[PDB]
Amino acid sequence: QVRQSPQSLTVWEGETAILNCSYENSAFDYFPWYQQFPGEGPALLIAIRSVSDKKEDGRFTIFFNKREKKLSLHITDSQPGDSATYFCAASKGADRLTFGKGTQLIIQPYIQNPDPAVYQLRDSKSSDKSVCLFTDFDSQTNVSQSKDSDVYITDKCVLDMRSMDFKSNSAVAWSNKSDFACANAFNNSIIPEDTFFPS
Amino acid sequence: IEADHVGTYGISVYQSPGDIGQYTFEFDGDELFYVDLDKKETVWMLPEFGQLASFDPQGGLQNIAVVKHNLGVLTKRSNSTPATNEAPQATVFPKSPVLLGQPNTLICFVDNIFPPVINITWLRNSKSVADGVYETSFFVNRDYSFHKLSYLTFIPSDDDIYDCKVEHWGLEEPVLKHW
Amino acid sequence: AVTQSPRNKVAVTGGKVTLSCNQTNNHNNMYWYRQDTGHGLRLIHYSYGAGSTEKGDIPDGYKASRPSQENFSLILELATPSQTSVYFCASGDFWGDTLYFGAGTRLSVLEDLKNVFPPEVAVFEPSEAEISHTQKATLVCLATGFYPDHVELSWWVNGKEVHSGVCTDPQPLKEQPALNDSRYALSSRLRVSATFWQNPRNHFRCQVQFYGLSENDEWTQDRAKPVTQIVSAEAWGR
Amino acid sequence: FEAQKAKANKAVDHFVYQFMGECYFTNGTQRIRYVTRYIYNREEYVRYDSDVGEHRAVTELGRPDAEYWNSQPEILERTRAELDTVCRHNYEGPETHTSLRRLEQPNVVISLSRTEALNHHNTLVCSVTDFYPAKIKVRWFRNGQEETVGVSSTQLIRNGDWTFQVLVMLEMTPRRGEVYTCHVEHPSLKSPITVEWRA
Repeated sequence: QVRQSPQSLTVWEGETAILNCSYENSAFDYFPWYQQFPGEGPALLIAIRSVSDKKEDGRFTIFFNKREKKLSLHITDSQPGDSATYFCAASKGADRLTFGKGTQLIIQPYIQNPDPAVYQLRDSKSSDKSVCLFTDFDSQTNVSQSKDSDVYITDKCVLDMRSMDFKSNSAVAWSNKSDFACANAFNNSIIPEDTFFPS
Repeated sequence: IEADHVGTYGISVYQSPGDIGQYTFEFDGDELFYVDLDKKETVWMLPEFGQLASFDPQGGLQNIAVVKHNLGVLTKRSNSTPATNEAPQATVFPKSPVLLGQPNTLICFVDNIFPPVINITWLRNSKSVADGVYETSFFVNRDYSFHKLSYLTFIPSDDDIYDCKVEHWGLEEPVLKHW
Repeated sequence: AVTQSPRNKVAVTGGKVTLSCNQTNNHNNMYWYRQDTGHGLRLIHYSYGAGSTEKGDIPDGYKASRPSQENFSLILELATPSQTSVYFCASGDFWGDTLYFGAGTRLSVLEDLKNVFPPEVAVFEPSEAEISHTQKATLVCLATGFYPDHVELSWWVNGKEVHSGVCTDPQPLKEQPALNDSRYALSSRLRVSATFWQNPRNHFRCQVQFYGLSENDEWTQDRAKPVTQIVSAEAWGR
Repeated sequence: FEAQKAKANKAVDHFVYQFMGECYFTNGTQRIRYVTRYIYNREEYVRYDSDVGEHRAVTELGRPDAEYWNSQPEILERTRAELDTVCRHNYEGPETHTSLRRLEQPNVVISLSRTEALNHHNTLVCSVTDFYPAKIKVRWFRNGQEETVGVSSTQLIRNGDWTFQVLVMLEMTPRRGEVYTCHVEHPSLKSPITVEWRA
């Protein structure tokens, strides 16, 4: 049995992400970590042998403690591109691996010029239909799901306009209730008081 | 080659044709275990040993796989140089002092086995006998032939003559060590 | 390389499903895993070489076949909803420090097969208010009412797939979370400059690849059979 | 206590193939020598030897493998490591607790080859059976003095069941009055075992 903590872990970009692993069988001697990006298969990132209490490879290092049968992957100066799922596995005398359940890694970007706003957008084919966009907020602000069916709210999302040097967050929300409006579409979520509500 | 103790921590054996494999541990001349390739379990010779020590049978199954491969590679590489038959040699002796009327174990030690494919069967007064028959695994020899022991539980009578019958490819006709 | 086939599949309960895997690495060992939230990677069967296989931690319900050094197949003899998963094949050397995985196979085993719907796609045009206040224009794409959740969303600008200025939801949401058969929705943002949305020569397309029924599947219903298809939404610069 | 195995290396691109890893212990684990042997049709064609520190071709056949196995660090380090991970590990763990601690007491039974007639030649056989380990001393006595003449032991007989046997014959002439004693020393014996046969 191989146990990882936590299930998911959010970390500001530039911070050092710390992924914990722990195992039960003292005989385990080989501990590789796999990195899995969305839509892909996992791939060996970095690995350690119990003979050693450390393995460094750039921004990635594994700290190993044989006595406590505890184990740790450190990711320093972390980058949006480090976002992924990281597996901890173990081996005994080169036989088949046993994987942990894995840890999801979400790295948060810094926004240089936050400018929170909820815009309403019209369909491109049927004006009657509409969607609400919460956009340009700081990565600090947390969007919670809806306290009711009928109203859907996605999770937040950083898009990057590489043409320029611009990143920004957004979340969407929509509904089929005819008594639905953008103004309180997000009143469930925190919102900076200085948020822009046009229309 | 001097030493106080020698463990052979993994012996892998593979034959073609016929897909015959064997995988064992030995220590100072005695078999700690073989891995059953079909059941896929480690079988200790001494049960009390299996209670204190363990071995993942996979460890042996993978080794066999490697060795099955290597054999093929080495078969071509040698240009199909086949093995040479040896004539095996047998010796019969009882496990305990022979007292008439008391159940004992007759033991047939067959040596210089190569290749390791052999028929070892027991005869009593010329008729086949199989009482509690047990066979060891092929033990390795320094020269890369094998030896092997069969067992037979029997009551010692003066009205009984035992033979150990041994069949091998290196023997024009079966050889029987009388006892 | 390790290539799995198929990459997406919809089966019915009781049906038969073989997932194959070809490996080009001259590797002797191959492994078949599944992946489900709250269980991570779980070994099902593996094999040291042609003609032989070995039970993993959760072999129950799966058969396995290694007819080749190249190929390792996983056989679902009686497919059940519990086997609904993303499946990964892997290969390695004898004793190998390093496993090499394929890309994945999404499998949905469904009870009724009438639950299968393709996505309704729509694109919402930028707000003049966002434009006048930021000189940026965000398009939103909404893909709704699809099941299962085997889709891929891409944005297209004047005939060319784009990545810059795009971000899609990590995963789809349920339109009716109370239901273990709920249909899904998914959204995506594409942001460009108002100095580019305003040009009416520019067209922006939102594409959803949907994986659904085999074209040789039996379909007995009143709506068009929900086969594998592309559904799109297009907006024109103004 | 879990046993580890030597790991056969993959050959590079009636027939009998044999692979083994041998651990040669001297003075416990003070000195360990580790040898790996690959044998095709009873010809060792490659080997690893902890003294050389790498695979060496033993014959023409072994050339491909030795050079390759030595050229893959994952492979060379893996074979070298077995001196610790196989030999030392197995000795200090599983071995110390099984074979290394096995202690089976000898069964001692005296026996008369021919029906007894006083003042006639006959021969006693001292069967020493079912013992372990192999080190053992067996001596005859007549009225308290050692016999060396007309005495003959078999070699050590290996039973194959983790026990040993040795038979010690004595040519003698039973006189009225005299006492023959078989005297055996083995490490599973607190004090020597004597068995007597009175003429």
